[PDB]
Amino acid sequence: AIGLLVDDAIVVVENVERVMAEEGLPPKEATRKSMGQIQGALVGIAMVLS
Amino acid sequence: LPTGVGYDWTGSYQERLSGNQAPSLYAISLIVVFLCLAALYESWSIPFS
Amino acid sequence: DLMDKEGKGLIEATLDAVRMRLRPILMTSLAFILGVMPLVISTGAGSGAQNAVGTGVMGGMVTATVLAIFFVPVFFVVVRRRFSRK
Amino acid sequence: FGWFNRMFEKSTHHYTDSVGGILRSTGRYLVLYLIIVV
Amino acid sequence: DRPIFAWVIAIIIMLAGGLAILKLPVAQYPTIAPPAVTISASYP
Repeated sequence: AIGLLVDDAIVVVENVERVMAEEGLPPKEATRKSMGQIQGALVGIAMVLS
Repeated sequence: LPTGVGYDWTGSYQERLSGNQAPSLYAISLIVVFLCLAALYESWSIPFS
Repeated sequence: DLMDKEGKGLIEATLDAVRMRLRPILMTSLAFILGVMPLVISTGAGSGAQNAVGTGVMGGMVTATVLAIFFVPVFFVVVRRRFSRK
Repeated sequence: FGWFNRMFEKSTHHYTDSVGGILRSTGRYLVLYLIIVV
Repeated sequence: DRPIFAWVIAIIIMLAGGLAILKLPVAQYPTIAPPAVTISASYP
């Protein structure tokens, strides 16, 4: 498990980090519109691993 | 062998793990997987990827 | 996402997506592997089961990112399956 | 740090350029995919 | 609404439901008589 666990953590974290450079922008709304791109995955990948 | 001598398996296995199990498991595990790649996607190309 | 919402990218959306996320694949998987490291060997008598587990995933992670990020499908797939016809 | 300068090279070069190169071809790397399955 | 998300919900039941048929008792009338025990000796 430990593997497929930080795999899910790492992604959401560093996907903000691209938004705050690729379009330099720290705040809440970067976090928000970054897992607008990811939220779709996340649940769908959880239902195939399931 | 002579008459009045049959056999029966004590006692190995009932159904094993490379045998009729593993298949059936993966088999089903595919019929899903392809789904939920459709419940969030719609196509007939996304899942075959 | 790119292909739809944004612009097409017949082969320039599969690429444009790559470009911007070889990071998390090689950030995770390598953080795997290394996390899987102390079971493959290192430990060698407390539980020999540790060796049975990690040896068959180190194998399928070496050949899972250095392959899926490259050469054989996961780029070639979406090309022929999604495009080419319908 | 070199470190970063390095990584942004590979990713951009070297990878992404040899990615338009693999996508340029098709039938060779499919022939390879089956070679793998075999 | 949208087609596939519903069709994938329905195909769970194509299995789940169907697979229960290959796993649950095809039998007659269920248990209904309040269940009882029977003693039986024999003095020949």
